This record gives sequence, structure tokens and C-alpha cells, in this order.
Amino acid sequence: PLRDLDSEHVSKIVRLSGIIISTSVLSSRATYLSIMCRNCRHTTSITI
Amino acid sequence: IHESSKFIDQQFLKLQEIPELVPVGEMPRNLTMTCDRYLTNKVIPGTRVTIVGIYSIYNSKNGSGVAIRTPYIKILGIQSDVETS
Amino acid sequence: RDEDRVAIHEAMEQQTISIAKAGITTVLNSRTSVLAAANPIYGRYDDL
Amino acid sequence: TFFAPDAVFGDRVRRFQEFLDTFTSYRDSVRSIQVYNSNNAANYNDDQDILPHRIIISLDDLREFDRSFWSGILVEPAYFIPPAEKALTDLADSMDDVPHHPWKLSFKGSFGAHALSPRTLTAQHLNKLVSVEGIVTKTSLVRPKLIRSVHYAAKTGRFHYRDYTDATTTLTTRIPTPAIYPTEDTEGNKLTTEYGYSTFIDHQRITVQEMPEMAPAGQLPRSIDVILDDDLVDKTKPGDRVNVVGVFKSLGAGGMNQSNLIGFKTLILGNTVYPLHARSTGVAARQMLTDFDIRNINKLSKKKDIFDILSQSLAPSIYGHDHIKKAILLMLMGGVEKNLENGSHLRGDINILMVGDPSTAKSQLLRFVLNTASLAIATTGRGSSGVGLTAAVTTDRETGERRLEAGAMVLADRGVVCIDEFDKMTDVDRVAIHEVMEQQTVTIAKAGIHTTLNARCSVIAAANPVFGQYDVNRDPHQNIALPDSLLSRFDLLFVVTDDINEIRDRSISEHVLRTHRVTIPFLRKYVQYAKERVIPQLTQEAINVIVKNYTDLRNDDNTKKSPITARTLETLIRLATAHAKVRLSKTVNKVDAKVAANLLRFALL
Amino acid sequence: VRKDPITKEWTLEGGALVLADKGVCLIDEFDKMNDQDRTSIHEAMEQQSISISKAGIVTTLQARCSIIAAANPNGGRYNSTLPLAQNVSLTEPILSR
Amino acid sequence: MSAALPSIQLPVDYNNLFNEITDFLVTFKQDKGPKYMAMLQKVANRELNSVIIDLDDILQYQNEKFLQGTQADDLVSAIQQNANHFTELFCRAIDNNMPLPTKEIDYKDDVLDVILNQRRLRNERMLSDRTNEIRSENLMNDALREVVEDETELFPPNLTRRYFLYFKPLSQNCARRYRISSKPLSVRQIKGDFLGQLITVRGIITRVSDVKPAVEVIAYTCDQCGYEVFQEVNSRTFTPLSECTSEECSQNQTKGQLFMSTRASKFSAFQECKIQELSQQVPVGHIPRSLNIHVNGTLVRSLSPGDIVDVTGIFLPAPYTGFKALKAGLLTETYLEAQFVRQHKKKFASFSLTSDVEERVMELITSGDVYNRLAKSIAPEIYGNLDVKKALLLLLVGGVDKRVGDGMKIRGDINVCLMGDPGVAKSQLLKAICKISPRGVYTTGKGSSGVGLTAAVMKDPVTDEMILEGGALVLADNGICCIDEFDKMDESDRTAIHEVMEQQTISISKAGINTTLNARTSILAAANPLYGRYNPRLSPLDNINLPAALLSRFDILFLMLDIPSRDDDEKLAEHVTYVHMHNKQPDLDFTPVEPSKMREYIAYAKTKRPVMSEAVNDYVVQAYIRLRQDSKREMDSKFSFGQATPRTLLGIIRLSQALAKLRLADMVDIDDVEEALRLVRVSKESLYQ
Ligand SMILES: Nc1ncnc2c1ncn2[C@@H]1O[C@H](COP(=O)(O)OP(=O)(O)O)[C@@H](O)[C@H]1O
Ligand SMILES: Nc1ncnc2c1ncn2[C@@H]1O[C@H](COP(=O)(O)OP(=O)(O)O)[C@@H](O)[C@H]1O
Ligand SMILES: [Zn+2]
Repeated sequence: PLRDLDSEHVSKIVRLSGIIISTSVLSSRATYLSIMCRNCRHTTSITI
Repeated sequence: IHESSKFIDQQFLKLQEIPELVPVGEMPRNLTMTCDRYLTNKVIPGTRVTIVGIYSIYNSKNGSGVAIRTPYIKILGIQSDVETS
Repeated sequence: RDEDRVAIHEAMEQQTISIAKAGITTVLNSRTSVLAAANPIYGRYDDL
Repeated sequence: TFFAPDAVFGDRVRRFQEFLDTFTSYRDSVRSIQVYNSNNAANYNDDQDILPHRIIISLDDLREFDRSFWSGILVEPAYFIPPAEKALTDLADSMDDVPHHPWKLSFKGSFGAHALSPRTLTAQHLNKLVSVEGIVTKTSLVRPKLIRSVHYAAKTGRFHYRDYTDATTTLTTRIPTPAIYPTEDTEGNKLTTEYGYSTFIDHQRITVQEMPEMAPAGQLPRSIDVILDDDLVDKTKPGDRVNVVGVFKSLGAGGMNQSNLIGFKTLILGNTVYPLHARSTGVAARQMLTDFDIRNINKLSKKKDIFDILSQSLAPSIYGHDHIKKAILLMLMGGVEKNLENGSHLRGDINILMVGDPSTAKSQLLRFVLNTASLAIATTGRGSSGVGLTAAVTTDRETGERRLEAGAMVLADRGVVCIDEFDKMTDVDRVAIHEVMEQQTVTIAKAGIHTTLNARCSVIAAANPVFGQYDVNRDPHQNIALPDSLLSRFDLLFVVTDDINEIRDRSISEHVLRTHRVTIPFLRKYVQYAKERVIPQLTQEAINVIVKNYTDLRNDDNTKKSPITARTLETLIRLATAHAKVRLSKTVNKVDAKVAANLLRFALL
Repeated sequence: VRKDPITKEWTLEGGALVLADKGVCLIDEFDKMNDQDRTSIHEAMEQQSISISKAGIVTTLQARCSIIAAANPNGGRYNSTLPLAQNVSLTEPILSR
Repeated sequence: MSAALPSIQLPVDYNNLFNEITDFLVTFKQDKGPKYMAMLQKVANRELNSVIIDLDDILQYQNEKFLQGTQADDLVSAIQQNANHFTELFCRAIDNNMPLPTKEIDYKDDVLDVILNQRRLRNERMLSDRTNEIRSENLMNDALREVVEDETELFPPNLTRRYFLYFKPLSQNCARRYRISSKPLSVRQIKGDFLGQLITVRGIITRVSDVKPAVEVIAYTCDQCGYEVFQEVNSRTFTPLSECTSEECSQNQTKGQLFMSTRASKFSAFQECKIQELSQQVPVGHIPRSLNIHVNGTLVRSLSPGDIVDVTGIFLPAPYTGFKALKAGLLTETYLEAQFVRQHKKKFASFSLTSDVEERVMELITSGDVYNRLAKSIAPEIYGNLDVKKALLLLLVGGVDKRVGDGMKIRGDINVCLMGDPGVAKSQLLKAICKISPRGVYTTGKGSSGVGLTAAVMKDPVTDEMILEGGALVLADNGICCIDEFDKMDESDRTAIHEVMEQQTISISKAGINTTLNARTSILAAANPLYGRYNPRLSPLDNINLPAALLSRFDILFLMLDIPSRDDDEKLAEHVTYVHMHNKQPDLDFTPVEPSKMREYIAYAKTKRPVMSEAVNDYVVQAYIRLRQDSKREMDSKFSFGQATPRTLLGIIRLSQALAKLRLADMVDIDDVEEALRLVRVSKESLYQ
């Protein structure tokens, strides 16, 4: 239960339960982006 | 270069302690919860769930204490009572 | 309640609900059966 | 532009030229535009002494023609649409050769998986083409936008110009050019601005949310922002069911540039917009006519029995009551709505009240009309939780700090309203209808708003006898249970009876069994051409009839069962005029007045 | 489902019948209630689960809670010459639960 | 890089259109003498302040060139574009050729006209000394005088500009005569890309700000220089040019401070309004959207709310876009800079007589029977009943306002009810009088009418103050308020109305509002009995639901109720079928008067202030006592209604004044009150049919 969450085990895996109130919006994040320098006319790519 | 880039969907959820079992003296507390890719849209508000997650820490642009952080969970998977209501 | 009944009073016989508020002009399918329970109370005849 | 076109672009053009050479339907259509503009240019130029440059492409014509170019528009529009318009912009220069601007594209058809509700429009397949269906929920105040700016160098009488580009003018992320508005010359002189030698374009954004009957109900609405260039700005309004097509760009650089989370700004560049029709919508069905469809109407229009069959074909689901659905058919036709010189407009819409024993079709007949009238809205009366079916609340938080929205009857400005359970609907609406019925104007006088808005629309009322049942041995007024003015405001009051019998009741079983075990789509096309083209003037052969009957009933009926008023004079005109529209008659004839009398004989006695 | 000010946070407040789902809800001046705060207790007694279908959340919450209710006769005096359902304002089916 | 700001050219050539203007301003006599020069003499007389330029003259000036084979080089097709250039250059010519002042400068004149005079004088002395010093420094006009002009620095001619300049377009008549320039466009029809053009738009002026000063130039004072510093203000905002830019401190160590002067700063009178779309021009299903209008100078009070106008003016961008994120770059807001105004229902307060309006009154009179001619000319699209429509003409002319000279006022106005049954049209008469009445207004029983009949209070959008916003009885004043479905109003509405019939004012004492407010409205009301139609078995005090205290504030009520009849309904059915067969009204040996000329006639009659003869004075009294004695002693049974009152005697006087004003007569005859009493009694003789 959330009542027993602690600063102990921060960033361990945790198992907990409740009710979902709300679900917001499907925001958009990258996973590949291709990039050019506006002055060097020079290209790279980044992945996450 | 947006037209040669690939993107993904993520979502913000909030979970609160079930009002059936909380302190008589005050409101329930809750956690900001996030999920990515195919884990999105699997869940409907008001369903009963167990989350397996990384209890993690972020900084909030508050306006809270003299130096502090806010907890959040990155969901790395989810399951439920077989279908709520 | 009077504002409740008039909708079901239609949806029981044409299985749609039509809404006329300025915001949105929906006509949504109810697609429902009803099993109902009621009492004979105030079967006693008077008009008032 | 300045860079040298690579074959990856040069091919795309000439490959698209073999398509248009194959399907001449587009080459002659773009020609048909510059036919139209030059006729108007000649009309302006040569008597005082446009169409907005886009074409719709059937995607069915691409699939069989060029499979990889099919996938190109869908998967990589930013690399396939800019060259296709670059072809058309030189096809247009090839069709014309008179002396002496952009040309643009639009699409139609099926997109497979790419047609999806904004519930499932997601950050997969951003750059791909999309189609979305839903409600247009708000619209932005249509701002003018700069593209070319023009200046004057008074020290020389030269003119200078500057041109602007941004995130919404090219599908590809062109290198940004944050040019600075020129308040000083290169030499250092002053400048002034030649407003109107500069050029402008309309910007608008409209926000679309998922259509509520397909929505998995209970959940929240989800909505996305559509930007419209100069053309389509005029053809959306809030609350209508709208399909859009475009590119779901994901522009800006939030977070990863500047400093900090919320991700990229996602929106659709709208390249096609269509209104569409669904139940209780602010737009008509508007079926197109071929030169064949009109031929069938003209075969019919001179046959001396159409009104009897047309009156019957409405509602095979119901037995009898031809004598009523005659009039409901005439409500679809309506009057002429004459507007007088230097004096107030005069009603054309005919408004009908149905009442009878609760067994009858009152609630069901209206779902023919709502399904088959050109434009209709249905209201329960009680349950119009706003001001009513007409007016609305008025407040804002956005930049302008006020807004207006319209009730059902203001939205149904010409067509039909289905009102049912009519005597449940409270006085607050009834006295508002007394404003409407014969004035067809609405007034409100809130804190800020003190103005008049139109409501030139037609009504069916359906009601129940307050005692639960009626029969003609019980005096026939008190069962109506409404103020006498409403019994005047509505034009035809029909009383439907089912004190039970057997003789007529015998046939009903086999008709219902046959109904569990002429046609609708022609009626819409029959009505709209009749409505659009035909405006019958009166004729002396029928002007006398309406005087004979009206003047008699005021002697008789004021000694019998019903009231007669100067209001019911004009209802004779409208009904005569409606039947002439059924005839498609260029003028009224005596037969139409004899029909007007007959309907009132049944309705009164 | 209703406001909480801090961060404009949204959460459910359950009824007392949810907060006491295992145990007992103690109601004072049982007569002095409106429509909504009467249908709630009646739904709980009737079938021990409370609906929610508001603010976009749809749920049925366990309300398996016992009751002790306190009430007052209409006019204070018991008026022993009349039955309880005539003495109190409440009708028999809420009274029979 | 001259590839930046690239050069382009266009068919215009302003460098010789100025050469056209410098002839037109002096070379026009088609309508003292070259009238613009004499008008500029009245500026040199300092007796007017605003210059109105009409395209009507420019066109016929070019004909006097073109028909003489002389090139036009059209100004008109240019001027309907880009008028912000011309309006700031066309005015430069007038500075360079205008007459010299004649009425010499004097104390009884507006203070701005000496401040400008002093700088204009100081300007010439600076040339007069600098030329002599240059000449005196050890050694031809066009050679020397250009040296003086360049070495000096001077007040600019826009800061010595005595006057505000405006334009008006050319009406369609002048467009079709000699065979565009001003279609009165819909606010929807404007389609954006008209920015820059001179346009005409018409619609309701829903809301206005109050007039306040807005600065165009800031004047700053520097002591250590003595030179003034002038900053042009162009946007909504400015920052104070505190660092002294003076030509004497620039090449100086110390850069001494300066202070603004709040009268040397050239202002202009600034006002703005919304025009909402004119409702009949809205498409099907759409909404009357709004446009923002900005005003400068002498025009400023010509716009008043609740009226319909043509606005002519120049349609322009403003720099606004939303709030940063809700943006797609280089967006603009837009506004219309108003230049000239005309309004389709005119202000009664302007009514002077000139060569075209007197003959429009005189030709109406000479046919005679004017009073019956105008009654039938009111709402001739509905049948007969002249006594009602004949009284509506008196409602307009209204009688006389009386001030006792001793702290008392009594209403010079007519309040009327149109009680009856369905089918004898009411709202059509209400609507007809709303059109024929300037400042006329139309109302309805229910909904907003609490605030809608009252002052709201509003935080004013353009400037940081609260304002009272007037409901119908305040959006109308000195004019008619029309009420319909009357009895379906409520006590909170009536107790606002009941005070307004009795007296010209309203009072409020809730929340931030404590004012006493001027109504000055005529209330014309349509109402229905308890059962829609009358019941003959019910006495009128019971047939009518209204309380007789409020009813006594109606100076006439009409029992305008129908009874079926064999003949009379036949002529009605002719008129309705005739007017439905076509727009035209019956072929009587009559003409129904055009409303605008009747409005001019009424506006003249309103100027009349008639006096009662002693002959009628003693007759009015004796008729009143016989009325009051009969009304009380006999008429309190059966069909009898109400009581005679002092108020009904004053009604007869106000009606008797109204009749005399319609005669245009300075005195009230014995022949008038014998008509006024007839209308009072006849309104109920219907009840005996
Ligand atoms: N004249 C009729 N002919 C055939 N069916 C009818 C008729 N009148 C009513 N019905 C039946 O009534 C049902 C529709 O409900 P309806 O009686 O119209 O409700 P309401 O009384 O509210 O109008 C349909 O199933 C239809 O079969
Ligand atoms: N005597 C008449 N002459 C001409 N038209 C009339 C007459 N009486 C009624 N009408 C018509 O009837 C309508 C009047 O409706 P009305 O009676 O004013 O509604 P209300 O019941 O609210 O008064 C108008 O459209 C008008 O054209
Ligand atoms: Zn200085």
C-alpha cells in the first residue's frame, strides 16, 4: 500500500494497487530524431 | 528534421489509495504515474489495478520544502482485476 | 423525477435519446431492455 | 527553389504528369476554373463601364495506377505532395495561355488504418496522412496573416518588399528565417508602409473531438487542433459533424531545445475539410442531382395523382392517417416566406400539433421526419436544460472574454424541429415560442447582449390528453390543456382517436405481421429541387376559395367545436402554396385550395 | 469526485458508507436529509455497493457497512395512538430495510 | 546587399499625384469661390476644425480634365487603397497652400490656437536671424534660403497642424452616373484581404467606450538645452525618452534631463466601438460576429449604441496574435479607422432647415388631411383599425415636457397598452413602430429581462474602469420601448416598468450600483387577457389581470378585440390576399408615405411647444367632471371599469398638445380636445360589439 511507501527502496521495483482517477493525453516523445546544423549544413542522428 | 524522425506515445496516470480503506481524518494521497508505448490506453479510469513499477524521483516547479523532490512511478507493466464493472 | 422519466419514457419505445442543449445536438442509441419493479401504493382513487 | 532539383523530385513530377494525362477529369476541371474566373473578370471588366484554386483527388485512381506513389502520399506526404502540386502549377500554365500564384491539392476516399478517430490518433504515424471524424468544437476568430510586406523609400520613390516563411507553409522543415520587419532602408532612409499592396491570408485553428455516438461512452473527450489556410476557413462551424484530412505534423522542439515535461506540439494541417450529415446536425443532407434524377421528377410532376401516393409512401410502418401525413409532407415543402418591401417579413413555415390517444404513432412518426427531413433537430421539450431550444448562456475565459452559442431552434434556422411530450415543456419555453411562431425572431437582453437573431423554422408538436385518454363524447377543448393562443399559434391541430373497435382493428394484425415479415431516397431529391426552384404566385382561380371557406367557418365554427381567426386565413395560403410546390406549379391553381379546405375539414371536424 | 485545492488535485471522497465498508456508519437526525443523501443510504442498504459515474470515472464501490440510525418523531411526542410509519415521516420500504 | 530590401516598382507615381491634388484643392468651382480655399479661409478664420473630402468632386474634376484631353492619373482607384498614405500627404498640400489669418488672435479663442501660433512665429524668427548671421559672415535666395533650412531645426508641419482631415466615399449614384468604390459590406463578407482598403460596413453599434485622450505625440522639455524633444507615439505603448536626445547635448559631456509637457503633447480624441453583423445578413445557422472600430478626432461622438449606421473607413491591421503559444507567426488583429458616418434612423436633435428638407415637409402638408394621411401611412400592411394607428402617431410626437421652474417635472410622454385577443396583429404594429422610431427598441416577456430592463455593471474591456450597461429602458431613451407578451412578465419586471411610466427615472440600490438613472422612454405594450380571448361574462377588472394602479399609468388602453362578422371580414381577406399576391398596397386614391419623410415631419413637429386657450381650459375641466362624476357615480357595475383621475385629465392635455403639434400650430384649440376625448372613449366602445 502507498501508506507503506518510503524513501527506503527508492528506484527499486515496487508492487502497489489503487484506483486510476485519470488518464490525461497521449503526449508525443521522440525515439529517433534527425538533426541538421542551420549553419554547418551538417547532419547527425540521435536515438533514445 | 521532423519529417525524418520517429516518435512514441506516453501517458500520465494518477493512482490513489482506495477510498474503502484510508484514514478517517483526511483525504487520500495519490501518485503521479506514467507509461509508454503499448502500455498506453490499456486502462480506463475507475478500474482496479496492481502496478509493477520503478518508484522514482523528479523535481517539480512548485507554487513544498527547503529542498525536496516529488515521487513518481514509471510503469514497466500492469495488470488488473479481470474487468472492472 | 420528471426530467428523468420523459427520456426513459421515450427510450423504452424508440431506443434513442435526443438532446437539444445548445452545446451539442446528440441523438444517441440507448439499446436497452428494462426489468422494472413498482408498488401499488396510492392505488386508492382520488384526484388532487 | 534555389537548390537544384534532384531526380528524386524530377521523377515525382513527370510520373504524376502521366497520371493526369491518363485521367483527363482533372485537366479539364482546372481549366473549368479559369473558364469561370475569366467570365467573372470579363463580367467585372466589360460590363461595369473566384474559386479558391484547389482540386479533390480520388485516391482510387492512384492505387491501380502507381502503387508506390499511393504509399508515398500516405507514408511520406512531405516528399510527394509538394511535387504533385508543382506538376499541377505547370499543368495550369499549360492549359491557359492568356497573359499572366499557387495551386493546391485535396483528396477523397478510403485510407485504411489511416482513417481513425482522434481517440486513437496517436504518436505513431505522425507524418503520415490521416483522416479524422468528429465534432468541430470551437473556432478561432479568423485572423489575417502577413506574407509579403511592402515599403516606400520617399527619398527616391522606390518600393521595397520582404517575404516571410514559417512552420505552416511547407510540409518539410525548411530552415527558419526570422527576418526582421524593415523600418529602415539598407541606405538608412525612412520608410512608410503600403498597406494593401502587401498581401495577407486568413489563419484559423479549429479543435475536433471524437464523435459522441461512436465514443466508448463514459470516458472523457479527446481532441486535437486543425489549422486551416485561406480557403476552408469559411466552411466549418461549432457543433457540426466534420471529417478532416491532413498531415499530423509534430512541430517545434519543446524541452530538448531551450530549457525545461511535456512533449512536442502535435496538430493536423488540414488539406481537405468536409461537413457531413448525422442525426440532429446543423447541416442539410444535400444530395446531388444528375440530369437523370430531374427527368424522373418531371415525368411525375404532371400526373394527377402523385400527392396521394407520395403522401402514403412516407410511412409504410404505420397504418392509416394518410389524412395527416399529407400535411407533414406539406410541412417539408412549406410556403414562400414572402418578405415585404419596407415592411416586416411574413411567415411561411407551417407548424403542426399531433394529439390523440397514447396508443398512437405520435412519438414514432417523428422518427421518420428526423431521419428523412432535409434538416431536423429533435427535442424532448422538458429536458432542454439550457435557456431552452433557442437561446444559450454566454461567458468566456479565452482572449476575447465573451462568446455566444446557439440553441437547437436557432441552429435549425430553416428546416424542422421535432417537439414531443409538448405539454410537459414548461411555460418558460411556451411563451418563448409565442415570440417565435409568427415572427420567427428571437430576442434576448442579457448583461452584454441586447440583440435579435433569426429562427425561420418549422415545428411538429406531439402531446397527450391530460386525463390519460380522450373520447369525443367528452367536451373537446379541455382535453387540449394548453393556452388558447398556442391552439392558435399552431396551424393544424389533428385529433387522433382509438376508442377501440373490431372492424378496422381486424386488418391491423396482418399489416403488422406483414410489416415484421415512392421510396425514401427519391423524396429528399424531389423536395429539395421543388424547394429551390419553385415559388408559386397566387392565382385568382384559388384566391376566391380561401375567402369563401374562411368566411363561412367564422359563421359556422364559431357556433360549433373550434375557434377561427385571421391567423387561419394565411394557413390556407401556405397549404395551397405547398400543394402547388408538389405540382411544381409555376402558379397556384384552384385544386390546391380545395385540398387546403379538405385538410382543415378533417382537422376540425 | 471533487476539488482539492493544493495543486488543484483531483480525488474521490467516498461517502461514510465507503469509508466504513467493513464496519458501521452512525447517522444522526436521520429524517433531516435531502434527496441525494437519502438515495445514497438507500442504495447502500439495498445492495451494499455505491455507484459512481461522474467526472469521467465509472466505478462501483463496496459499501458493506452496518448502520445505527437516530431519528425523531414528527412533533416530538410519540403519539402512541398511531403506527410508527404514520408517526415518523419515513415510508415503509426505507423503514423496512 | 541590395538583394535584401529588393527594389520593385508599380504603376502608381505619388510624386505627381501630389501635383494633381495641388490643382484640385484650388481648381474646383463645380460647387467664397474655389470652395476648398474658402473652407481653408474658415480654418484661417479659426471657426471650423475638420476637413471633409468627398470623392464626388474628384470624379467630376477628372471629367473636366479628361473631356479636355488632359490625363487623369486616377486618384480614386488609388485612394480606395492605401488611404493611410494619402491621408498623411494630401494634408501636406494644405499646409503649403492656405490663406492667411484674418480675425486677429484674441483671448476669447480656444487655447490650442495660440500655442501653435507662437511656435509658428518662432519658426520664422529662427530663419530670420540665421539668414542674417550667415549673410553677415563675409559672404542668392534659392542658394541661401536652402542653407538656412538645412542648418536650422524646426517644428514639423504635422505638429503645427491646426485641423483633422477625413474622407467620405462616393455614393452609388456617382458610380453609375458616368459609370465599385463602396459596397456596404457585411462583417462576414469582409474576407480579410481587404486590409488597406477604404470600405463601407453597416451593422448595429452594440457597445462603445467613453471618449478619452490618447496621445499621438509627446512633447518633452529640457532646461539645459531649451530645445524641446518630440516623440511620436504610434503603438498602444511607449517608453519615456528620458535620455536627452537634443542636438545641443549630443556633442556635450553632460546629457541633462527632460520632463514631459502634458499640454504641448498633441493628443487626439479616441473612441472605439463594436459593430455586430446586421442580423438579416447573417447566413443560415451562423452567428452575428463582431468587428472592432477605432475613432480619432472630431467624429468621435457620432456613434451611439443601439443604432444602425454606415461606417466608411480604412481597414487595417493591429499587432496582436493570441498568447504566444496559440500562434503560427506574423498574425494580426484588425480594426477599422472611422472616417465618415451616416445613420439610417437619424437623431432628432439635428433638424435644421435647408434647401432640400423644407420642401419635403411642404409637399407632405399641401395634400391636406395630414393627420389621417399619416395614421393610414403607419403600418398600412395591416387592416383598418385607424384609431389605434392614429394614436401611435401621437405617441411619437409625445406632447410637451413641462418643468415647473420650481423643482417639479411632469411627463411629456405617452404610455399605451394594446390589450386584445389573438389574430388581430400586435407584434407587427410593435415592429412597425420600432422601425419608424429612431432609438426604437423591442422586448419580450421572459428570460434576461431583469437585467435586460436594468443597468448591469461591467468591467469595460478597453480601459480599466467599471461602466453601467443599459438594458432596454436605458438602451432606449427619448424614444419608444416596445413590450410584448406583457402579462408573462413578472413582479421584478413590472416594478421596474411601473416607475418608468409614472416618472422619467429608475433607481437601483443593490451591490455596486446606487444610481438614479434617466429613462425618458415611451412604453407601448401588447397584452392578452387571462384566456387569450375575452369572456363577456367577466367584468374588465376581472377579465384583465393587470392591477388598476399600473393600468392608470396607461393614458390609453385599447380593447382591440375581434368579433366574427359577415361583411367586415371580407375586405380584410381582400387586403391580405392582395398584399400576399404582391408586395404592393391597395389601389386607393392615396399613397402610403415613405417613413423617412414622415420621420422628418415628426422631427419638425417635436419642435413645437403649444399653449392652451382659456376657452378650452374651461371646457376640459367641465368634460372631466362629467366624466369623473359618470365614471364614479354610475359606472361601478357590470361592464364598468376603473375610475377617472387627474392623470387622465393630464392625458387629455398631452394628447391635445400632440394634435396641435401635428397641426404645427402654436396654440391648442377647442377643436383638439373634442378629438382627444373621442380616442379615450372609443378605445372601449369595441367592448359593446
Ligand atoms: N397507427 C399505427 N400503426 C402501426 N403501429 C403503431 C401505430 N400507432 C402506434 N404503433 C406502434 O407503437 C410503437 C411506437 O410507439 P408509439 O405508440 O408511437 O409511442 P407514443 O404513444 O409515445 O407515440 C410502434 O412499435 C408501433 O408499432
Ligand atoms: N388585420 C390584419 N391585417 C393584415 N394582416 C394580419 C391581420 N391580422 C393578422 N394578420 C397577420 O397575422 C399575424 C399577426 O400575429 P399576431 O396576432 O400579432 O400575434 P399575437 O397573437 O402575438 O398578436 C401577422 O403576420 C399578420 O400578417
Ligand atoms: Zn536637451
